[PDB]
Amino acid sequence: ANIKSQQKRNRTNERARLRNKAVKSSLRTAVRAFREAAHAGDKAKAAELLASTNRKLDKAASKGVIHKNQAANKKSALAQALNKL
Amino acid sequence: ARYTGPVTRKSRRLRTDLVGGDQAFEKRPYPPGQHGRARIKESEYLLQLQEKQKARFTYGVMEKQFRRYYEEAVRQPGKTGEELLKILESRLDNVIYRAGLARTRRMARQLVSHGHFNVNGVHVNVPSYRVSQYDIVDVRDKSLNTVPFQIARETAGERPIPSWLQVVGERQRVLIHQLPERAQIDVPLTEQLIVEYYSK
Amino acid sequence: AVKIKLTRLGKIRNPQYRVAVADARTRRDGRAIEVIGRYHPKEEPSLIEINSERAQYWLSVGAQPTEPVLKLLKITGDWQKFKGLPGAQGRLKVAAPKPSKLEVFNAALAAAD
RNA sequence: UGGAGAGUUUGAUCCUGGCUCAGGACGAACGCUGGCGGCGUGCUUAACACAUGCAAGUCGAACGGAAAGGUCUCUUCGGAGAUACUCGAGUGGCGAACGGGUGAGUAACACGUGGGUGAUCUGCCCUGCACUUCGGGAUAAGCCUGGGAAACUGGGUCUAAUACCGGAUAGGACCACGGGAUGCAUGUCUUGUGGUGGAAAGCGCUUUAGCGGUGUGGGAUGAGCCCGCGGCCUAUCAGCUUGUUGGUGGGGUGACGGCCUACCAAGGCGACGACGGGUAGCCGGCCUGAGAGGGUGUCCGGCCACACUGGGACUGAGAUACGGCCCAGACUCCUACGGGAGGCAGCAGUGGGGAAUAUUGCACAAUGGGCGCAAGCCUGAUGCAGCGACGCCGCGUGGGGGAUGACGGCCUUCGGGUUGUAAACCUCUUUCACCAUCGACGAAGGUCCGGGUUCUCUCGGAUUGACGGUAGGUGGAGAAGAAGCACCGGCCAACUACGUGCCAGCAGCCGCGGUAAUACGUAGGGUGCGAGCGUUGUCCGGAAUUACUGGGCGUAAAGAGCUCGUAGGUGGUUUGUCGCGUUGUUCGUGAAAUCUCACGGCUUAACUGUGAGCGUGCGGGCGAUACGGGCAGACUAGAGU
Ligand SMILES: [Mg+2]
Ligand SMILES: [Mg+2]
Ligand SMILES: [Mg+2]
Ligand SMILES: [Mg+2]
Ligand SMILES: [Mg+2]
Ligand SMILES: [Mg+2]
Ligand SMILES: [Mg+2]
Ligand SMILES: [Mg+2]
Ligand SMILES: [Mg+2]
Ligand SMILES: [Mg+2]
Ligand SMILES: [Mg+2]
Ligand SMILES: [Mg+2]
Ligand SMILES: [Mg+2]
Ligand SMILES: [Mg+2]
Ligand SMILES: [Mg+2]
Ligand SMILES: [Mg+2]
Ligand SMILES: [Mg+2]
Ligand SMILES: [Mg+2]
Ligand SMILES: [Mg+2]
Ligand SMILES: [Mg+2]
Ligand SMILES: [Mg+2]
Ligand SMILES: [Mg+2]
Ligand SMILES: [Mg+2]
Ligand SMILES: [Mg+2]
Ligand SMILES: [Mg+2]
Ligand SMILES: [Mg+2]
Ligand SMILES: [Mg+2]
Ligand SMILES: [Mg+2]
Ligand SMILES: [Mg+2]
Ligand SMILES: [Mg+2]
Ligand SMILES: [Mg+2]
Ligand SMILES: [Mg+2]
Ligand SMILES: [Mg+2]
Ligand SMILES: [Mg+2]
Ligand SMILES: [Mg+2]
Ligand SMILES: [Mg+2]
Ligand SMILES: [Mg+2]
Ligand SMILES: [Mg+2]
Ligand SMILES: [Mg+2]
Ligand SMILES: [Mg+2]
Ligand SMILES: [Mg+2]
Ligand SMILES: [Mg+2]
Ligand SMILES: [Mg+2]
Ligand SMILES: [Mg+2]
Ligand SMILES: [Mg+2]
Ligand SMILES: [Mg+2]
Ligand SMILES: [Mg+2]
Ligand SMILES: [Mg+2]
Ligand SMILES: [Mg+2]
Ligand SMILES: [Mg+2]
Ligand SMILES: [Mg+2]
Ligand SMILES: [Mg+2]
Ligand SMILES: [Mg+2]
Repeated sequence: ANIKSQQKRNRTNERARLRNKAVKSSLRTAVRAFREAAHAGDKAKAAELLASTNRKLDKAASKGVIHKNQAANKKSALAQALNKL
Repeated sequence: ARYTGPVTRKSRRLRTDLVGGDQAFEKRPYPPGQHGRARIKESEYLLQLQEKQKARFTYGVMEKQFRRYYEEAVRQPGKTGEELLKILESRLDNVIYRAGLARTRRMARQLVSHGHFNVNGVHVNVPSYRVSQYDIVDVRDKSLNTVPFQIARETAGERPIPSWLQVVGERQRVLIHQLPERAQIDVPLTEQLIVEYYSK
Repeated sequence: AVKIKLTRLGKIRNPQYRVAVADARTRRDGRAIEVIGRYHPKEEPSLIEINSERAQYWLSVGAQPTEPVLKLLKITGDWQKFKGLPGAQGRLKVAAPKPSKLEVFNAALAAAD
């Protein structure tokens, strides 16, 4: 890079990439553990991992990681995947 | 630009006394050149060209400038030959001529060109300044007590003042009541042949 | 943001300006959203007109004037009546009416006769 | 309110019918020539390769700090203390997605116009509302060291924050059940109970300086996606299509959706031109034309697409990410051979290609933009200047008298004629350039110093303009410094002489020249035009020679060898209805510039500003039913039995 403020911003992009990669990857495991609970047919852990997965999706939406409309799509899918059981 | 040449030679060819009065013309009222005595061929294009060549060297207007006068004369409502000379009579050096502040058409142009006239207290030096209704055309302060201007004070009788302008006394300032319509134009040219020239 | 700005649209040495409710992400002579006045800084006072009931619309909804337009809205009293300042009257001055084309022409008749 | 023709088929004529010319225009080039000013405008070819400088930063009123400047003090005669105005490097915030450039790609929802979004997003700005609360661990910088030729990079200690991380409460996050409004099928908005949940940040003050933080109701702006209709050539391209076309369950996205996936169903497109080939950015507009049309997309303005070629993402409200990242490829340069760096289709500029297109200019004064409380800093955007008659417009190169019509020139029926009032001479006026001299409007602003509390505001001053000692004003000397170019057989304005003899050569047409050439070369004269004039190229006109306006087919080019028949086009008489075609009105839109009309400002004009038209169309409301059509009938004359 050539402009002084683009060497400065190439470093601040790489921190925010490593920050957002770790937060998004935590949501894929917390969705998965609900999927492996609801597909087994427990209704015990899945009703108390629904409260904890949806609570992480809202916190990533306030940290500027996913969008507020994306949190509202994944929470409504998993809450409707509890009432099937 | 300007022609700046023999003024009789381009009045012999058109067969019409353009400048007012000539003794060089009417001694040879036939067209110039070494073949100046033979008869001409009656073409329809010649009678429309040499009618437009009248209007240029009468007023000292060039072809690229005279053509623009046609382009708005044909565009104003009314007629076309009427409004061609209407926007041609209102040139400032023509107003100085008809007011009698000169003798010929060329000397009425240098008096406008060399800065001897204001209009509304505005120092003009353009010959093609089209005056309008109510335009006073005054004269400069330095222009008085000068030889070619006070020659135009005792010679205020030999040519009439047209009905559309009006000259006043010891303050030589020319007042314009309205634009000239048709009848108070001096007519050496017919007007329905310049109109038929540019339609070719 | 929404910027009320000036737009250069005269000759080379004669900058006739307009007053245009434009966007900040826009060049000068782009699409205005509503042209609400003109400003001619070559006359002897100057020539200033603001619509004064549409400039009250854009100020009441969030337009930000640029710094020479902020001077002009204080002159025509449209800035003061939006805020609540005491100077709600117009401190704008217009040029003096010159004697017209007909009245000077008739007066030159009676001066010679 | 606006329409012109002429030459050439024949011994002659009238037709048909080509070809050719007279007009206008240009981002032009070329030839000859060249005075000035105003105002526009200038790589059309190689989206070819690029040396050098510049084109995006800012904030100490977010934070730790002290390399530079300035001080208080202290010491040495050149060392200290960040605490102290200020500030290199560094962390953090916002900007860097705008602004500028280019037209390679795209026949497409890319663009134009009109609608949809009950299928969406929207930083900074405005406004209504609640809130700003507990804590926690690090690292850049610093310092000490390791690796590397460089570009850069490892490790240990150490310091913050509005950087980062974890809790509390806070409805427009979600699930289930309701109520009340609505409609256009999914539904949408407003509410209620119950169950789960989601925020933040402080800094500064000559003490009412002041700036901020988060979550939400609503506006404003910008954007996404989808649809009707419209704008090229080709059938010597007629079968294309399998995530293709539709459904369900999930995934996905800001959002609907085969966008993705699994299974099921067998579709979808096409002679109203699908699939394919060729070419092309589109539009406002521009040039032409009486108009209808035809050609075009250059300056300026809107939109799209791309940034050395191909692909991919990250950050973020927002990404084709020109002056970011990663990878592969081609080409240039460095190397210690292990490895590294680079992208002018930004502004000037260089090479190359070409018939052809400019300065390595000045300045933030103005307007626009970025950050900052602000002062300011940044801005090759921009405002202007340089060069080229490149175009348009304006003005000069003298004027008033003046025959002895002088010399000279050419022609001469040898008498004269003509250049020619043109020169000579006399006389007058200085526009432009020239010399000297005063010298701006663009600046009711941008800053400092006083009354004003604050915001605001004059009474009122200092200084502040790149253009520029310019534009313009005043004064001086003298006609003084300044004209060309093509054409002259007809079309087509305008003719004689001599030289040359089918030679030299001319020409757009068809023709000219073979010993008296108005057609070739010179001279005199003429004519058109004028700082320009001619040629070449390209486009429209004339061309009613693609004919809607506005043509034809026995013999001139032109009726299929004849019938039957599918799609299509068109339809007798008459009653009722619908109101799609048609038509009236009204509202919304048809951006600004351009164009026409009316006036105003530049000394006029070009140029420019303002008002009204134009914007042929399209969308919503409300009228009309004569005609065309739809629907429900009737009749018998066409047609058939
Ligand atoms: Mg920074
Ligand atoms: Mg994992
Ligand atoms: Mg979903
Ligand atoms: Mg001219
Ligand atoms: Mg024949
Ligand atoms: Mg013949
Ligand atoms: Mg030339
Ligand atoms: Mg030359
Ligand atoms: Mg120029
Ligand atoms: Mg190019
Ligand atoms: Mg290149
Ligand atoms: Mg610093
Ligand atoms: Mg800030
Ligand atoms: Mg960009
Ligand atoms: Mg270009
Ligand atoms: Mg610490
Ligand atoms: Mg909570
Ligand atoms: Mg917290
Ligand atoms: Mg499948
Ligand atoms: Mg679905
Ligand atoms: Mg599906
Ligand atoms: Mg192309
Ligand atoms: Mg025609
Ligand atoms: Mg363009
Ligand atoms: Mg993102
Ligand atoms: Mg960038
Ligand atoms: Mg670049
Ligand atoms: Mg360049
Ligand atoms: Mg070359
Ligand atoms: Mg500036
Ligand atoms: Mg500024
Ligand atoms: Mg010039
Ligand atoms: Mg003078
Ligand atoms: Mg002739
Ligand atoms: Mg001879
Ligand atoms: Mg000859
Ligand atoms: Mg030609
Ligand atoms: Mg033609
Ligand atoms: Mg035609
Ligand atoms: Mg015919
Ligand atoms: Mg027939
Ligand atoms: Mg025959
Ligand atoms: Mg035949
Ligand atoms: Mg037959
Ligand atoms: Mg049929
Ligand atoms: Mg039918
Ligand atoms: Mg019928
Ligand atoms: Mg006008
Ligand atoms: Mg005027
Ligand atoms: Mg105009
Ligand atoms: Mg318009
Ligand atoms: Mg209607
Ligand atoms: Mg019968």
